[PDB]
Amino acid sequence: TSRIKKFSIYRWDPDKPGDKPRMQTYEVDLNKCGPMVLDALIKIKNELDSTLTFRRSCREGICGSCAMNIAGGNTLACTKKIDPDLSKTTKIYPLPHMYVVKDLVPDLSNFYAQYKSIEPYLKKKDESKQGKEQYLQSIEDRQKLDGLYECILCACCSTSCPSYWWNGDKYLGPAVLMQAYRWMIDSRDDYTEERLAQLQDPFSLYRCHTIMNCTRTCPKGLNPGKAIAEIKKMMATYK
Amino acid sequence: SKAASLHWTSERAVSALLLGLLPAAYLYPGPAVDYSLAAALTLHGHWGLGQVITDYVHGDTPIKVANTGLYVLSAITFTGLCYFNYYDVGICKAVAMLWSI
Amino acid sequence: ATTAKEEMARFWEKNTKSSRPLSPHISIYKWSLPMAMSITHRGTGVALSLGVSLFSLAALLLPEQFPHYVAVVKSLSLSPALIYSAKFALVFPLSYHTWNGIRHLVWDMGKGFKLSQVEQSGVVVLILTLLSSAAIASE
Amino acid sequence: TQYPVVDHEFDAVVVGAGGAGLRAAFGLSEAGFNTACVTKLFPTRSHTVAAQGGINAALGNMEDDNWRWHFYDTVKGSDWLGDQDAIHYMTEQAPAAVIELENYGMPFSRTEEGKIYQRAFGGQSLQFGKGGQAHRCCCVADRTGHSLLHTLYGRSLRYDTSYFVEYFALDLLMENGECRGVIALCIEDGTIHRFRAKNTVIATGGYGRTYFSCTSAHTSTGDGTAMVTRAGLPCQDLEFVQFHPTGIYGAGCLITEGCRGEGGILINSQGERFMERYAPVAKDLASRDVVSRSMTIEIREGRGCGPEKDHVYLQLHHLPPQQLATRLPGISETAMIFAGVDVTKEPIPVLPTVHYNMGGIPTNYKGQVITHVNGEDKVVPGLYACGEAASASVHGANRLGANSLLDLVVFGRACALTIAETCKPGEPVPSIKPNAGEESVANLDKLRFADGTIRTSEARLNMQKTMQSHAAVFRTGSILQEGCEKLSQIYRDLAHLKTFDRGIVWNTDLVETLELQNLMLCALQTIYGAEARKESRGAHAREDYKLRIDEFDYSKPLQGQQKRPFEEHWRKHTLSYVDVKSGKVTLKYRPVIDRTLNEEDCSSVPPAIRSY
Ligand SMILES: *Cc1cc2c(cc1C)nc1c(=O)[nH]c(=O)nc-1n2C[C@H](O)[C@H](O)[C@H](O)COP(=O)(O)OP(=O)(O)OC[C@H]1O[C@@H](n2cnc3c(N)ncnc32)[C@H](O)[C@@H]1O
Ligand SMILES: CCCCCCO[C@@H]1O[C@H](CO)[C@@H](O)[C@H](O)[C@H]1O
Ligand SMILES: O=C([O-])[C@H](O)C=C([O-])O
Ligand code: SF4
Ligand code: F3S
Ligand code: FES
Ligand SMILES: [K+]
Ligand SMILES: [K+]
Repeated sequence: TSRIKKFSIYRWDPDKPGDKPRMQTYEVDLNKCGPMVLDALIKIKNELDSTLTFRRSCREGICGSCAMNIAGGNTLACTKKIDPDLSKTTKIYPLPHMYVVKDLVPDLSNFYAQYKSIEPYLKKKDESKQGKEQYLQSIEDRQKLDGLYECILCACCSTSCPSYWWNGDKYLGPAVLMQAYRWMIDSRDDYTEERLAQLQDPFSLYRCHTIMNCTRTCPKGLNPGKAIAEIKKMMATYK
Repeated sequence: SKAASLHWTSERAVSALLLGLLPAAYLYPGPAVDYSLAAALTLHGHWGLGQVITDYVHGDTPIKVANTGLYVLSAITFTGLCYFNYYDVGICKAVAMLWSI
Repeated sequence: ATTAKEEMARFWEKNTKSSRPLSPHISIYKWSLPMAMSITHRGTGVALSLGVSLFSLAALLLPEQFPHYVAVVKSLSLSPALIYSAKFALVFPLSYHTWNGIRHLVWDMGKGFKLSQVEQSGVVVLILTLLSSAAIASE
Repeated sequence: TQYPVVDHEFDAVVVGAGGAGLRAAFGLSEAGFNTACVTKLFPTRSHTVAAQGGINAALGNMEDDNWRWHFYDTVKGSDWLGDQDAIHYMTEQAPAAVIELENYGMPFSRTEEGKIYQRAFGGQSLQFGKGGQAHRCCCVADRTGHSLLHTLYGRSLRYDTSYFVEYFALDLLMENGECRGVIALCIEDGTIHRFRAKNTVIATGGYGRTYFSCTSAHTSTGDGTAMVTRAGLPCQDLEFVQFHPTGIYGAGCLITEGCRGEGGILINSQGERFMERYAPVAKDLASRDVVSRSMTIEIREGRGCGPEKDHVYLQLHHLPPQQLATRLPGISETAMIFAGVDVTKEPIPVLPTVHYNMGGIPTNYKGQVITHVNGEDKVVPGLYACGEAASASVHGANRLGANSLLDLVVFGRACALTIAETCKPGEPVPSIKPNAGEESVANLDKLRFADGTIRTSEARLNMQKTMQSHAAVFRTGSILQEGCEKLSQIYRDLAHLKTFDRGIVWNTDLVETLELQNLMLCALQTIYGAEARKESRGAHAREDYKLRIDEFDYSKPLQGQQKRPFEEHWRKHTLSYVDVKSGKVTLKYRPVIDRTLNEEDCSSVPPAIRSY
């Protein structure tokens, strides 16, 4: 016996540019497939259509490669359970409002350039002693980084944000802003004032209107929306 | 150099003000509240529609045209409200009258 | 290497002149209550502003003053149920915007960010909006 | 002419952007070299990002320590197949290497004094094995690799290194036995690129995907190892495959050995803490080869858990929930997602799972790739290797947990230091023939248009199931021989491959077929090397040859013993070669290096009986 589940997936081939984006339906026997959506995608590519294209690497939700939109929400295919209701067809699309390179693969180069622009690395006023001894950090100051350093840069949150959809050329987005915050509150970093000064323009930080799609969709359970609110408070009170 | 955070702070301060004017309109109807509302409603509204323009209008020319028209609308709006407060019954009383229907 | 600014310029130059489609968004994204309440806050804010601007404009352009128009409506002896309904519809967007505006100021102070708190504060705002509007429309 | 070629000139090219590649690439840029880093994945997606337990260094933050005690644990752990000059370099350089990462901002967990927190880990001791459990595994809760890779990536953004992301390296450009660069496919637009350079560093990771069940990423396909094999150079010790004691049952996801370091214990269907019987002293913190074999015997003997009696249990619920949340938050989440287990209430179902490759491209302790001709090691001009793709060999026949992340930053830095002391930036770029790399392009085109009878996924599954059933935890001659013959037939049948995507932009059907050719070259060398090695040492266990065979019988006094000739013992590294057209494997052997870098400061450790 079998339990046939249907998946409708977004297709577009840059080598046949003129054929408009379309949805293709595939039938998969859940009794012969792993429990996650990525398992079904790999089973389709291995047994039904090897032209189906998507990014993946770790299969355990840590690398951030397989982010896409499943059943209307952004998430990691490798940790998203297949819905076993056989009467419903699960729809799969690329991360929203992104240029499609091919099928489920988006161009993330602007997302990565935004990340580089906030200088995500430790800066001290005098770095000449680097490498000589461990810098000290108390348990209490280290605890301030929990909920911030775990980000896997999957872009699920920024691509679920309507402000990022309309102004992603100049709004940095939830993922990048939360990492700016992770460097602002690290006790070993000496450039907090300059990090905040970088956001003094109308777009970088201020296009956020607290919609909160970012925190709802994060596969790691983090809260970029709360981190953005903490930066806005610092921006308002620093000298 | 802190124009953006300053603007964000002013926007919240004015929102707070409007919040207080509502109760004050009910407890102390009169010219002070009437003109205060005229200014706060105009400023809160100006900045608010200003955020809407920033979010949805793109292109150097379209943005300048939009923001110029917004200034005109806010000007006419503050004028009309002040005019209504000077020559007519005023905001508080108008609301009480409308509710007596 | 390339600076972050040069990478962003190359990204736009390359994609705007390419054949790549833009993946769907608003048409396929699943809605939630907080998402719907967020665009409604904007919608009510804009409606309220247009309202104040029209009023202000009517003050400057109408022939008669306010009391005259109030008297004319009263003279029609409209159904009080219809009047009640009209008052509800007028105050509803203002009540909604005010209560949700307060919810926004509390976020600006950094509070109420857990997902469960976001959902609960949202439902509280809908309840307060309905209770306020019902109470005010009856007076 | 069907594929336009783009040429680039650099002082140095690094292939790989995991922990080893990034450290080597910005290490070269910080020394003034105009450097390129070519990687098939965006950097932070590399397998390094999945590492959990930690990185070892004798910082002495929890108790007094000595790097020479770490040196001793590593040599004994390697079952004397490790080269002691490289192990000396890595353990002595460890404290400085971990301090460098913390000063880059890596968010290590902390002690009450504000220093880096270190946990216990398997096979590490104080006082040259005589003094009890060491606590030298530095960590960021149980997400140490994720933090190390993200910290190194952020630091790389401060230099002028040129990154070529989503570029797939196809082959080395060799001329006169010297490497002069690499040729690659740009996945985003289908173009072929030739990176010319005076020095090339291979940091491409392992090949755990040659098996059916592994903790490895889908991208760990031995690509750099296969490039070296295709250039006619030898690979080393590929038969030594590490099975990690605890991959989660079913999915295969890793569950950190840090669980046992923090107090967790393994139990069988009768509730017995069985490691007390197999390793009376070290118990659940014995070396990986010993714990994996013990678990396998428990299951073979009928004490496995679950409806199929095919796995065992890792118990953490006797530990305080605050400790599980502070030290093991990542595996707590993974256990729930993949096995539906709440670790504060029930045990995690686990079993030995392929995890890491001790073998790889042979190098000396400075990171230079070597070959072996007429009994002498000889450096390959302009070629370096570091990380899991290399065999330095600091790990020998069994790697100690938390020694790989250390190997990545110590040897990634060493390749850069060695090039800086050998060359200067801007020297002239070596020339290559106008058609250099054409065979790589011809092979790519052949696969792109393949129209046979066996699709790539069918051949890959065939290879994976053969390795899983013929080269597992316990092996034997007749079973290894049948696996050798089955793999050799699958290799000849690649001539019948069938692909379907005929495009060139993001053709993953084609990229996965190139990866299958790379995996098969790694698989053949692994199983033929295993079949030839008639002894048991570290991770290689033969039921037909149960004893370790050294040049002397070290379980007896050496006085009056007759030393076995090189050809009659097994304490030597396996060197493997493959004729790519036929798939025929040839094996040769080279000596293990027992000398350290300074006998006076760190003495060589002679072979001894190895027990935990
Ligand atoms: C699998 C695993 C391993 C592991 C671990 C947990 C898991 C789930 N936890 C560890 C720990 O806590 N402590 C430790 O000491 N080791 C641990 N390990 C083992 C260790 O993580 C690995 O040995 C190590 O991370 C190796 O990294 P390395 O730098 O050698 O490489 P990689 O991260 O796998 O990255 C490979 C890079 O090479 C590029 N590549 C590969 N092929 C190509 C081609 N053809 N062309 C261009 N680039 C290529 C990849 O893109 C990648 O960047
Ligand atoms: C027209 C009114 C729109 C209301 C849409 C409600 O939408 C529902 O909201 C809840 C709570 O956020 C979510 O958990 C559901 O997944 C979502 O479908
Ligand atoms: O158990 C782990 O965290 C681990 O898998 C570490 C080594 O070193 O490989
Ligand atoms: S905050 Fe969450 S959703 Fe956003 S990039 Fe990081 S892990 Fe992905
Ligand atoms: S969804 Fe967007 S508007 Fe702000 S709260 Fe999250 S970044
Ligand atoms: S494949 Fe790594 S996050 Fe899904
Ligand atoms: K700081
Ligand atoms: K190796």
